[PDB]
Amino acid sequence: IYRKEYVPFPGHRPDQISRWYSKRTVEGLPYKYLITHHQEPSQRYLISTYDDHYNRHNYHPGLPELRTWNRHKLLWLPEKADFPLLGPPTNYGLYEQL
Amino acid sequence: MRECISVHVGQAGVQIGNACWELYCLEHGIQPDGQMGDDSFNTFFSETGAGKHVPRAVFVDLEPTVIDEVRTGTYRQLFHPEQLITGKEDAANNYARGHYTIGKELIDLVLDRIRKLADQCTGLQGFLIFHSFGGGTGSGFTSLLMERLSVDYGKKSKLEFSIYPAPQVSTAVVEPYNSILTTHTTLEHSDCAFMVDNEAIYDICRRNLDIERPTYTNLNRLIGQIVSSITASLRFDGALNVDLTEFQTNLVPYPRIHFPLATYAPVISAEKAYHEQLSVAEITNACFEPANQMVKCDPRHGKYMACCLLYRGDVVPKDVNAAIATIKTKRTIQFVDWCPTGFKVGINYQPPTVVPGGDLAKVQRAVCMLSNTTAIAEAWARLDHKFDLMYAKRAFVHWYVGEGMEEGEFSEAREDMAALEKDYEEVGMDSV
Amino acid sequence: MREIVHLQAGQCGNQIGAKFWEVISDEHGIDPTGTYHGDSDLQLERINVYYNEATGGKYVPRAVLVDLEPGTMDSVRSGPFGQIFRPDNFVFGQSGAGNNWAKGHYTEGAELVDSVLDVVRKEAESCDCLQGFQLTHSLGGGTGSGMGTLLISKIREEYPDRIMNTFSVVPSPKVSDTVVEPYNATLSVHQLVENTDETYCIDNEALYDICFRTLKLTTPTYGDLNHLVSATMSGVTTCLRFPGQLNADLRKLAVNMVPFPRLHFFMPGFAPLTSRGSQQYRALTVPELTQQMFDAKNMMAACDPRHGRYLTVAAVFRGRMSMKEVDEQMLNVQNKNSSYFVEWIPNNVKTAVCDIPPRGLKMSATFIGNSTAIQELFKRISEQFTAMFRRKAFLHWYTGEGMDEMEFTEAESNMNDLVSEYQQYQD
Amino acid sequence: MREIVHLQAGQCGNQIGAKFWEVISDEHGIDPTGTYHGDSDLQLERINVYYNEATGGKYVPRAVLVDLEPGTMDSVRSGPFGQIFRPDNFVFGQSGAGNNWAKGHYTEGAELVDSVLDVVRKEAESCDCLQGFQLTHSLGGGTGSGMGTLLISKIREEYPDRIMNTFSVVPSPKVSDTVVEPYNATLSVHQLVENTDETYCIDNEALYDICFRTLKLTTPTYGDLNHLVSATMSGVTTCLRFPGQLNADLRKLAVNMVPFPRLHFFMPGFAPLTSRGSQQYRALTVPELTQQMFDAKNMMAACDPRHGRYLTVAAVFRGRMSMKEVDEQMLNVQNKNSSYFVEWIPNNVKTAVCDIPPRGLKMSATFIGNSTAIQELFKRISEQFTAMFRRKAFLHWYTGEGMDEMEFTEAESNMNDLVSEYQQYQ
Amino acid sequence: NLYGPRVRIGNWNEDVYLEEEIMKDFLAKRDKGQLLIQRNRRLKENLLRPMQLSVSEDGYIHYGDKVMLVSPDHPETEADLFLPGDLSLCMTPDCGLSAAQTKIPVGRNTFTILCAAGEVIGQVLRYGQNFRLGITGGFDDRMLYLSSDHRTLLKSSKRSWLQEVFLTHEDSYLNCWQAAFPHPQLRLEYEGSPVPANTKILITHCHTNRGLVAHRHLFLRTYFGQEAEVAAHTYLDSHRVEKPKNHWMLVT
Ligand SMILES: Nc1nc2c(ncn2[C@@H]2O[C@H](COP(=O)(O)OP(=O)(O)OP(=O)(O)O)[C@@H](O)[C@H]2O)c(=O)[nH]1
Ligand SMILES: Nc1nc2c(ncn2[C@@H]2O[C@H](COP(=O)(O)OP(=O)(O)O)[C@@H](O)[C@H]2O)c(=O)[nH]1
Ligand SMILES: Nc1nc2c(ncn2[C@@H]2O[C@H](COP(=O)(O)OP(=O)(O)O)[C@@H](O)[C@H]2O)c(=O)[nH]1
Ligand SMILES: [Mg+2]
Ligand SMILES: [Mg+2]
Repeated sequence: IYRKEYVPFPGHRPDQISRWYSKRTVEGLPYKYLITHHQEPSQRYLISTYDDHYNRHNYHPGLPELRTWNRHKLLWLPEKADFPLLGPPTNYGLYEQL
Repeated sequence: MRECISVHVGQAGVQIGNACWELYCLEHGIQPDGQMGDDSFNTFFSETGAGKHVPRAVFVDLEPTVIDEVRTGTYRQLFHPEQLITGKEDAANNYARGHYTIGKELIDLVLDRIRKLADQCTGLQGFLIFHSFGGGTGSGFTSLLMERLSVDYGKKSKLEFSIYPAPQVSTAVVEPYNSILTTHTTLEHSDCAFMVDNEAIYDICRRNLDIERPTYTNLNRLIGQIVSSITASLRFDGALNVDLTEFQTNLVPYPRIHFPLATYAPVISAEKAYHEQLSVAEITNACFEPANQMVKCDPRHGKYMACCLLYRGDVVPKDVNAAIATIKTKRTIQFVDWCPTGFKVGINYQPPTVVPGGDLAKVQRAVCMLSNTTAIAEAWARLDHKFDLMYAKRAFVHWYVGEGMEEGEFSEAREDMAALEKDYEEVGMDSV
Repeated sequence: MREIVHLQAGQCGNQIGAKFWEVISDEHGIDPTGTYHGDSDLQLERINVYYNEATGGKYVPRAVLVDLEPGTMDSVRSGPFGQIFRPDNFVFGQSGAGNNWAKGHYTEGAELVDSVLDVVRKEAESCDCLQGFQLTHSLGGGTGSGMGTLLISKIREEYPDRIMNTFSVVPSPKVSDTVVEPYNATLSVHQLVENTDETYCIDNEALYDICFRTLKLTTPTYGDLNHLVSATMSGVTTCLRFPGQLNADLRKLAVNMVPFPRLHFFMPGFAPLTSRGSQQYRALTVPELTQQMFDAKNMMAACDPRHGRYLTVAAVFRGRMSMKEVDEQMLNVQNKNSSYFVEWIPNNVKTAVCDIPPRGLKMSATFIGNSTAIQELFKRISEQFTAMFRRKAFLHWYTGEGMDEMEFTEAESNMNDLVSEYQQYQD
Repeated sequence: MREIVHLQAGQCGNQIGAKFWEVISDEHGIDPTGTYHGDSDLQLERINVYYNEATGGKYVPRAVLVDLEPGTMDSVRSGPFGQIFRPDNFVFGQSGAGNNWAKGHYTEGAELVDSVLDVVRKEAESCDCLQGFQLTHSLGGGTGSGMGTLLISKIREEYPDRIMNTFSVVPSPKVSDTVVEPYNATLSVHQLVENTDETYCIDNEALYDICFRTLKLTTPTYGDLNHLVSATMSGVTTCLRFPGQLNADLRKLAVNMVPFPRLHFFMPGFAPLTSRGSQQYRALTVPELTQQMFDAKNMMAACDPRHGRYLTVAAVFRGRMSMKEVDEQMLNVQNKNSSYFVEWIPNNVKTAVCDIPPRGLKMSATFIGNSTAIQELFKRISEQFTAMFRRKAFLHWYTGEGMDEMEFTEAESNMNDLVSEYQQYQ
Repeated sequence: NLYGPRVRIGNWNEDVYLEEEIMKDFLAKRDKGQLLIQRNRRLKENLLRPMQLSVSEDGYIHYGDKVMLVSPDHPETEADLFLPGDLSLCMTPDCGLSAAQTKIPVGRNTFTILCAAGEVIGQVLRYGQNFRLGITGGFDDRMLYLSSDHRTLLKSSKRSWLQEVFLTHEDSYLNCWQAAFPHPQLRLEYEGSPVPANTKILITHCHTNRGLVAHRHLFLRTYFGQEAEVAAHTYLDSHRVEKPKNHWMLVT
């Protein structure tokens, strides 16, 4: 029964791909940037509170003087809801010297 | 480089080792002569400048033809042909024959080999001891081995898969003499003793696998599955890896309790695993059932004290935690008060590999359970009863005492077994 | 240029740093190779409070990743952001504490601490000035807890005046993954209270809910959960890294929160969390952020604020935001439910505001609070540990390793004192 | 035009020379043949120091290679850079010493000194201002231990002003290679305590530790060990071969490193020694160069200075930018670690600078240190020698060639003296 | 209880929202072309560029000939780890150098013989005359040089710990080599003779005097198989004769 059942057993190699399917279900590597991401994808969003307030002189494509009172709701938003994010981020030429 | 050595004693030890090391050469790609990314054969196999992976273990028996069959079977060039140790005369199902005469003449050759295997290893973590618990070689020569490697090697982990004799059916006639005397010596020199039976896996081979006339070869595969599920946290990568000394220090609370009980959950046939949904709830809930447990004993009669759940495959920790929670809130699974956590989780990343044309199938996820229970005192009180009947007859002592062993060693074989039952009853009581 | 040195302890700590040092690298702009391909100058100016400068541009991180097994220390070295940690800042043994506080603190874990202090002294004196240390580990094992508590007692001894952040992963109430869990937890808390200045409690079970009830995934995992843990840690020390309208540090944090030198167990949290189905459906604004800030469902521990009472509460905000709306609304939540806020402190909230949110976020914030809801956490560990210590279970895996019996009963005495310390301000 | 004649003696010295002459052959840019296929002009400006000149651009090294048996010299001749040495400057006999200082210093050895002294006269007079000779040996053999010291004696007798520098590989603490090494060494220090102006103790054990703990290297070979000796043999004569800001020759280093006369054993050590996978992760700044060149793990000898007290310290720094961070981080050390620096001497460090960087590295440094911890070296050598002379072991060999037992005791004396002489200045 | 995708049973909607966002991230990155495969399959194809060498009119080797470098089979059995042979020098990006079990020209293995002191494109290469090997990278259109500097503590071989051989774009004396006859009792007399094409020669450095060794017993693993390691060291048998591991063929 030792010789009969124990066979030299050619051909069949055990599966190694299914290692790495359960590797990635537990790790979740393509999911790591989808966890805390919110609203739309955006590569450039940051700006300082000095550069936009003292150097960039606020948002350019917005209304400079026009302040509408909206037909429905009790608010003058086109200065507030603008949320200035225009132009390049905080950059003044120090990556150039490094 | 985190090798643990496996030592197999007796006909039972070497025969379950053939199934244990078939799979090792199966799972790690090792064609059965020695040659062939991830993983670690260095944990269980060797290397050389020819690509060859020597099975770093030792098989010792007092029967020459079984080892001679290994040297003439399939794994000739695989095993290195002087680390397979054999003798010219068997113990003939006797304790003292394997303890005071046959053991002395062959132990120095065994200890020489395990020296030159420990020297090449830098990360020796522990010992795997595969021995028959009611035989001649596995009762006597194991006892000498445990006496010697527990003293010389200091504090290392020593896990044994003792082949516990079945309660109702038995092969021997002098089994309670061999069984009680070997667990006397190995009580103080072991770390966990995992009992398995032979009738239970015969039942599992019948009701779950739909193949009749089961032999020992179809049995040792499920023993091989359990050892593989235990050791693959070292052979392979996993989410929550569980090393070898976790069972050693995290399953036993007292030095004389170390008798846990093994269960392999997903037993299923080849025509049923394409054909059934493996679910994490269905696999570990059926593992608690008394009907599919590897020693014939009812855990409902006793209380669970510590448990260790080993998961292996496409398994997430949440489905482990959800399923282990619904076990905790179940009334019929009686659980001890003073050990309220009582659980361990181990995760591996592979389906268990399947033997060629066997009675098992390619399950994508498996659960191995190692739980210790005070209900096992019922299994040892039966051998207490069988010792009482056969020693009051003064039966068959002359084979034992006439071979150097003092008759009075039959005595302290029992009062310590009385206290070990007594220690199991006292830990067996609720505290309030 | 105030310097923070980060420490990892064990398999839990290494996986935290594996999921934290990708967040800072993707936020500051560091690639997998270390070269700074940033998008702006306002990430590079304070690249000093983290990754250290090495020639070629390589901004090699400053973190002593430690572990008593050679298992997870490899998972990091071989992954997305693995080739960044100096190939020597990795101190890995081979034995393994094996879920035991004893051999992780006294016998086997005490041989590797000389190899860590040789590394810690090496890279904490090269900085101009050290702001303090920080460490992440789990109380549930023998490596993160055993050697983590020995390392934390050492680095406090030579440097007493430095501030210390420790992010302990406390046990879960319902589902535990270790039978010897209340042994490694209680005797770690004893080593934690006189050797720390501030401690955050992280729960495995409490963060399983958020990825299912708030973020709504059927398969939350450790990788999906350590990002939440790394989110608040990158969310605490932002004013050290970036400017803003009201800037703070780890010490304006520390002084406002913990009133007494023992009551430094806090409530970590992360505000802007919602499912991927409410992606373009939700206005990421202050009334949608501060309302979920104080909810018990958005808490990174097993504590309920509804049964306890806060002592001090705290938040740092990010992004270009006016803050009259976090001065009115943080005052409303201070005033709408005064049953949950302490009476003898007049102002319970602190405020600080940064100017950069994390990448992918437009306006984020994190949560911190000292509460008497850590009381139910510690008494649950206390009731679980005393229920096993009376029957002398698992002591020989704690006694035969060179540890006396006496520090066991001193361990419960110290924690019974601390639960009584939170008893006096319950109401 | 100062020049340094090289004198490699013994197998060990002929393997330390194989690497030194290959290392100094790159610094200056001389290919095996002997020509100059280099780049800068500051490479052939001071070749005179460790290089002569013949037909065309040939630069035959000024080295008198010595070995009792003709096997080690033969290996060199037929090696990578072996057709550079003049075939005549290879002085070898036929029989050896058999690890016997007696033979090397009294028998087969005084029968060769004549021919070796002839060449060291034809390569010394063949030069003007000679900074001094220089020897590379292995106290613990026979040619290197005996002939080495026989030469070191008969060269100070004829040229008694030139600087006798020697790079001796002292017997290791534990690592034992030759069994009769206690004797050879104990009998070869009495000479190296009164016939050298600057001896270096480069134990092989320390070398393995810098190729294991610092320069993570699974398999260290004798070439790596030899490289670490050659690197610290080119830094001490670096301000003589390349332009500098604060120059420092081989005398302006002794003058300010040998406190009182006798004491003259120095513990060498390199500076920019990092691994291969950890090579691009460490910024090579002056701070991160002193930290290692003073750390005990780097000491190229086996006598941790913590156990002692530096009587003097040197630092032949090599590199460009280095004139304020150098001193600020050189007084710092003397200020923090303040118990490992004697008080009877105010300033204890001799700073130097060579504005030419070692190929590859941007900056390097070499620390010659005279700790009173070298008193351990001799102590172990004596504890062992005294153990064998007691039960007169091997003496037969030594006493036979021609040596009274008084000599042996006289040796233990001179040595035990040095240890106590050191102890007092500590 | 645990049904899969496209079935609306329990948290189906957020699982569906996982599908599109992952899908959209793919499909955006797909048609632009920043997947790993389409970045790597064009790195393979331009390195494994099918082309043909320059056949010699005579049996001799002229300058400017695009030639192969092949190390032949050996009966060497000192170490029984043995790549079966006919090993050819090849490109090795991670740029390094390695052997390969390739006999046909595939572009990353073709080497152009350049002139160090000579000027004419057509003239016979002779033994003991310096020459430089050259190769062009995939879509680089810029010449690389086969170079090897001295052995120090900072720059050396990967698997073996001897002197390495590498590629640079700079020109110097470090990237020139000379040919030698494999018979040292007849090597010196063959100084004036030109080199035959399909014969055993020794390629030695000129600033270093170490030959191009072809270590087989160590295996390097890259995107093209087990490929051994090439380094710079002279190996000598008991009878000082360069060992099989040092020979090379300028097959064309
Ligand atoms: N479960 C299981 N039990 C076995 C196996 N082989 C033997 N046994 C049992 O172990 C007991 C001991 O039998 P052996 O192993 O043949 O005896 P031994 O230990 O080799 O000692 P000797 O009889 O002297 O050769 C028998 O009663 C069997 O019931 C096996 O492969 N699986
Ligand atoms: N949050 C979180 N917890 C983890 C992670 N991995 C492990 N843990 C926790 O760590 C505990 C086990 O800790 P253990 O591995 O023994 O720590 P060690 O002793 O340092 O190795 C478990 O109860 C988990 O809750 C992870 O990736 N994230
Ligand atoms: N550091 C170093 N030591 C060496 C080297 N080669 C030999 N040695 C040492 O030199 C000693 C042998 O010197 P020996 O041959 O007996 O000298 P000789 O017999 O007089 O020529 C050994 O103990 C080695 O440790 C080397 O390349 N480097
Ligand atoms: Mg048998
Ligand atoms: Mg001067």
